[PDB]
Amino acid sequence: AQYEDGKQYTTLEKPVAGAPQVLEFFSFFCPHCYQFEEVLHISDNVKKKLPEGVKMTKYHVNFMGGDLGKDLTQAWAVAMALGVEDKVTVPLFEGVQKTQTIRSASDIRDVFINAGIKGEEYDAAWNSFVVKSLVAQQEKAAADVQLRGVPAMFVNGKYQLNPQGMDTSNMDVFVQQYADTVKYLSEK
Repeated sequence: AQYEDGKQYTTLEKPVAGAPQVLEFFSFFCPHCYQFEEVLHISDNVKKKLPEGVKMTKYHVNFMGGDLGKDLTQAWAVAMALGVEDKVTVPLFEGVQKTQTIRSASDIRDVFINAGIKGEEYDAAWNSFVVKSLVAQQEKAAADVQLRGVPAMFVNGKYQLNPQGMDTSNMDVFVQQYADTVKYLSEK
């Protein structure tokens, strides 16, 4: 076939019922994730090829960066609740991997302040039980799928993207192959 189990994707031994249609996992500590976001724009190019009716979900993970890793998962929950993902994603990635100016929860907070979220609004969100359950959701989705590595994408709780099985000689070709695969898995 052109799309083969174990080549552009793997199938989960243990499918996850009720899962988001397109589910992406990342870490602000993850070097390929940085690439996926700032150089490749994977999430974005996947949207452009997804059918109508398809919701896209992106969660942060705890297993990189120890204590700061967990802080980042709570901040991403804050980012999701206030709807400010598109304003903090780039400065978080760069504060962690490029400038290395993010070393504490207070430094994460600064990124949100600079992006224009008000202190009061951030600290209220940070401490809210709505953010507590969003953190819970991020952890459960990762737990549900055996997750030990990022970046990772899952389609309909049954298929997992396998980017190691795509040519990387050309970055644009890699992205389209990735996106087309997501669409194929989408229609499966």
